[PDB]
Amino acid sequence: SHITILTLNINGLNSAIKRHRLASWIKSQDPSVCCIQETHLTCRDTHRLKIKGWRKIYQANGKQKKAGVAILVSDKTDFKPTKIKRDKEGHYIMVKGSIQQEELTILNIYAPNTGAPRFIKQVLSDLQRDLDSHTLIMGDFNTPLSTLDRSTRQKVNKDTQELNSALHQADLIDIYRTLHPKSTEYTFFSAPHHTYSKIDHIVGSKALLSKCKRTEIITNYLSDHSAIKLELRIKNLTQSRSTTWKLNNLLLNDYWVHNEMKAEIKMFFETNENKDTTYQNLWDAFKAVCRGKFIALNAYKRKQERSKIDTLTSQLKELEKQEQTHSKASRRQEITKIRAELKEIETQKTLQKINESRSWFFERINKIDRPLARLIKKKREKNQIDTIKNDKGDITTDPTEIQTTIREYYKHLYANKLENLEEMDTFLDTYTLPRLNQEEVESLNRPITGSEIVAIINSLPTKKSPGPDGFTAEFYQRYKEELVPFLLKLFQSIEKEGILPNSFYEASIILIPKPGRDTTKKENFRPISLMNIDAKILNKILANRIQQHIKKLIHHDQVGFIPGMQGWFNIRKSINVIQHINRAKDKNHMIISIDAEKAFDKIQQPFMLKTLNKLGIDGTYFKIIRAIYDKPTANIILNGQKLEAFPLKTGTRQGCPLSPLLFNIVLEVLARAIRQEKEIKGIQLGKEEVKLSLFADDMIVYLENPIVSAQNLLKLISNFSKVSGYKINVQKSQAFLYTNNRQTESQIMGELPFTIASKRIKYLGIQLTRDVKDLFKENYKPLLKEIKEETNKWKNIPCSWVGRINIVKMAILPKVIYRFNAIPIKLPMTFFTELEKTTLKFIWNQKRARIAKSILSQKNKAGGITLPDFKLYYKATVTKTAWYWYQNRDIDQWNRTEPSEIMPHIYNYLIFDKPEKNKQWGKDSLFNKWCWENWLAICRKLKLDPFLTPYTKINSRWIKDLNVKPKTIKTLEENLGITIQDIGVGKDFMSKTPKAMATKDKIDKWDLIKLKSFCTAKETTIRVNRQPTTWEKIFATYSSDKGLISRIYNELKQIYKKKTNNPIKKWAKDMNRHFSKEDIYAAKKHMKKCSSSLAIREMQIKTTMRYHLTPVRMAIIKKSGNNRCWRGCGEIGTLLHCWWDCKLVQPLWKSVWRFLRDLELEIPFDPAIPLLGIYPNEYKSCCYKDTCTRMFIAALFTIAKTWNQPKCPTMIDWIKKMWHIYTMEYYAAIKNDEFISFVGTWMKLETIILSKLSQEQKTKHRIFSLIGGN
DNA sequence: AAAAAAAAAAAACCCCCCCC
DNA sequence: TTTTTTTTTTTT
DNA sequence: AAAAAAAAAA
RNA sequence: UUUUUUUUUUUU
Ligand SMILES: [Zn+2]
Repeated sequence: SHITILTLNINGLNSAIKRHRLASWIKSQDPSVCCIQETHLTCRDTHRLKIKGWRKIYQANGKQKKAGVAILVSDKTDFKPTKIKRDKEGHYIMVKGSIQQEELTILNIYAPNTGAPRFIKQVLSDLQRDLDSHTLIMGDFNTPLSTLDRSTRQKVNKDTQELNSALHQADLIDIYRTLHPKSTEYTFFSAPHHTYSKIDHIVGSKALLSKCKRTEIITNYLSDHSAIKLELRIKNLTQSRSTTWKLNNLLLNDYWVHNEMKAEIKMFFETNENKDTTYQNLWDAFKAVCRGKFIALNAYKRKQERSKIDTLTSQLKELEKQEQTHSKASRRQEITKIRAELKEIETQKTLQKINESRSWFFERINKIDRPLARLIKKKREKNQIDTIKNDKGDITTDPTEIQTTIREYYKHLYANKLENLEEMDTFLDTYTLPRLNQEEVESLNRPITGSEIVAIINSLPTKKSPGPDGFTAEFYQRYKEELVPFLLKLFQSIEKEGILPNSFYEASIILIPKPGRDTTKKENFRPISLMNIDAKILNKILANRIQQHIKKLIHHDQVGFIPGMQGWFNIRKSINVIQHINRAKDKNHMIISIDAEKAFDKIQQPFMLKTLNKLGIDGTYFKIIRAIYDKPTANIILNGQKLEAFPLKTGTRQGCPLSPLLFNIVLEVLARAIRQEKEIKGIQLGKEEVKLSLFADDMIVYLENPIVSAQNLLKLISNFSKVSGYKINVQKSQAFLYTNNRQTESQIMGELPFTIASKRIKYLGIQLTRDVKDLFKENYKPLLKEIKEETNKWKNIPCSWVGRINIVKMAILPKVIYRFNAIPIKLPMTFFTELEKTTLKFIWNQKRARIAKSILSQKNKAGGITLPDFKLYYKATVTKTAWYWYQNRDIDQWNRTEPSEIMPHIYNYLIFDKPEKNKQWGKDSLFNKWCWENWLAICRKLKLDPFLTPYTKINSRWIKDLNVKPKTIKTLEENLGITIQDIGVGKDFMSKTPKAMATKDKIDKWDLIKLKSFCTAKETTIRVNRQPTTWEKIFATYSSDKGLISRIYNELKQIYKKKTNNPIKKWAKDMNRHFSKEDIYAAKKHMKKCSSSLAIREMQIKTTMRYHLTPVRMAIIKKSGNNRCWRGCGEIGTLLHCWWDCKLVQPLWKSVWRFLRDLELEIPFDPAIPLLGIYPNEYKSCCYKDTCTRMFIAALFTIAKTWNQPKCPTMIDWIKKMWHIYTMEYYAAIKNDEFISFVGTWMKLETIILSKLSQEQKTKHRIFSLIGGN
């Protein structure tokens, strides 16, 4: 074990290019401690010095840029700071701490150019209290210490003699001189004297000499100073930071890497396959060899990308050593030239990397993506853990104790395994469970095919962290066309044998701190399990196979992880139950929210296997399931260190795509046990018996007569947990009590161990209320409070208005949509007006709405930027229930639990059905009546007939009013169809197919007469045989509810097209011109299509929508006569003047038009073309639209930069904007494989720009040729 | 009689880009 | 000049 | 019928 | 810093 400390004078850290030079340089050496002198920074600039992998940065700076120091500690160093102090002027900084339980003090000092020895002596005198045997004083001393430190072999002056005497007094010696008495290496070059001297020194107490190993001076190209590396021996307390290898996506994207990697895979699979080894061990060897080859390719890539750098570095070292031996001017000139060339090439490399990053950020500058989501989101808490309460009860910091305690805790969590199989079988036998038939069990046991593997791999989410092997989903996706055969062979092997590779058993658990909880307690840490991609592929194949039948295996009461089943089914059902209990004249009911204590990790694997056997699952599928849970294990990745693996004897392996389905199956045994237990009394809502409802492990149990029912439920829960491990926290589980006598409530409190909430309980993020009359108060008022709180949090968020529009869509809209879905009750207009005011105040940053919310409320015709309409989303959510009304699915028990004292089955007969017979129904209804009222509202708004439609069901009242026998109506439904159009009307009555007369043959004559009398009537014929609009198709055609809210919202937006002013027509009025509909369509399309990135579209939206503010507008606002044009003209300051007719902006437009003339484009000098994108009918050619679009948008950016600045906007700024967009779009295109289009649209523009730019401006603005004729 | 659409009146805050 | 809010009228 | 992103619940 | 389900938005 050794510690490396590096010193370096750098002479400024202000250039954004220069700081990245530090990041690459420091990471290249990878030292334990790196210190920086002469940062040329102030106090307020400390926030800018951030380096990846070095989180411990201590910066001391003054009020002016004359000095500055910093001490940095790498993340791989076990450093515990103890004392930190900073000099006022930033000339020096010292940090004292313990590395591997050994004291070490670092004093980084940047001496002044004049009087350095006196300053160093004063610093030593001031720091005498901190000096010790483990204290190092080092940095730029600006003076040699010995004769051998000068190339001229000259003695030191009197000041340096005083400094040496002070060092001797302070018991300090030169470590570098002691280790290398005859060394002549130098770090500084004095230009006026043409001499070399060593002015950077490291000194310390002689006690450290017992640990000193070696030291050297490594010359640097960063500045004129040379770095010094000191290596010291330390006690062997090294942390085993063997970071798990991971396959980054950048390495995969390289074509040469792709070719060599596929060649290596092919060669391995052609040589290392045989009859003597199984496919599992061969697959493990394949993974190991792939990891080795990937490491080798990454290493050679790192070597080749640094080939020229390394060559110039070697030449620099040779010339520097020769100069140190004897100084010559020619060698100095050669060193200067080669250093300049190397600096230029490395600066180009840094520009390439930073431009890649900036283009990635710019393509998603304001879109719905990571840069915005992480912008609004709070800074993610570090996963490193430094303090955990141990088993004894003491607060400890020792990393080995923390690791041992956390590993023992997570091992004991998964080690409680039960072996009582007899009790398991008895419990499974006691209560009936569904069984799959032969067809479904053969569907499960069907062989795996290559197409299934391709579909599974193509569905794998990307950008997800890999498992222990470090192989990501992109590895399988890119190499799929070679990986399907051998993955298929492996899967056939595991089907035949039932043995999985050892990689399928290992998982990586990462600990995440729970927000709002104590991070010093081990029990407030969320365990997240990561799996290898192949294991996830197999598990997801099995999950899909069992998901094809999970509808039969799982009752509809459980909605978690069930496809086509939505969470709010339980919320609405629970609210309806609460309403019924409230309406009951005598209250003897209980509603429990069972809080399971880590149910996912407490389900016994043997119980899972026994349950799967009892459900009729056998063959290859059950064998594979057993093989998965044969020897599972996981290891905790704590502080980046892989801990010892511990077995998963019990619990279901999280992070597995198949795990939720297995947990649902296991919990369904308990669910059916509760439902089939007659001693547990549910709540009877007419013909619907409601006992319990499930969402994953979250369970709600409704009971009647709780005194006996709750005890029976607890007894059955204990019996279930004795065989499955499903432990519940009964003392924490919240519940309601509804009792008509307080003594009974007290007795129930005494007997039961549940805790009863007086007002609300949380359930699926929804605050269920004891009295449903307070649903709005307990669910929507806090919603507005939270929305206002987040708005205030993002009051000064650094984004434009489109960024905040997308923020509203991305963070506020989903929560509001979910709350609407859960509780779509009649909401007063006050709530919506407050929500709209809060959102709008957020959007415009407390300013007035520059662009009317009515314009942005429109579709993409407003510019592809939509402001969310919360009223329309509310209406869509309310009307969504009508779809479930029409479908009348048997699994929708939530819709049949609405209280009603009349018309028990009505909700299936409103959609496309005769109106109620003047019956006042749903008086106490909470969700259905409002949905019906809204449905009628939109139906009347459409001038539509909502009572008879081509989609009217056969089961509808339109045929049941004719006293038709049931058997006839079932026959019609089964043989013909669902809608009346299938039967036929008028001349088409039962005549659209020979099957029509066939079914007529087995129809009762009276019912057939009634059907003929009804269908052939003229009114029915016209009302049926008409083309249905989109609104009818939304609720009748699709049998799937996926994307229902989107379609209803789009249709409602089309319906509620409020009249809006068209500001493009206002623009036309400004320039005394009239635009046709073609011109407006072209302007809108240009606004939507201006550029792929959102900033350019935002600029075009701002200029076309008259977002920018005009001087006459201000004169009117202030009610004053100061309507004169800004920047000084003497003319009126209208918007068209500010954009086009301004005398101070005309030269820029003349330069632009000269550029178009150089493009051989005779575009007329008409402001519509650049300001709005409207082209004359004579210039419909699209071979140049993109180029001129980019030039005009850059001109608009430049003009907007100088909106009121009296200076004329300059052509060089316009070219600078061109090159900013050039870099952004080029790197976006090279990332998106759009090279050909990018060249085709900017090649001539780049040529013209380079021809019109002088060499000095090109060099100073980093403008140069970047693409070729490729 | 209640809900939805339209018209009239009033009040706003002299830039605009930039900013991960 | 443009936007939002309130008020008045009309229709279901 | 694909890709990407977010959010909600567990 | 996973897994599943559901929901929305944008780009064809
Ligand atoms: Zn002007």
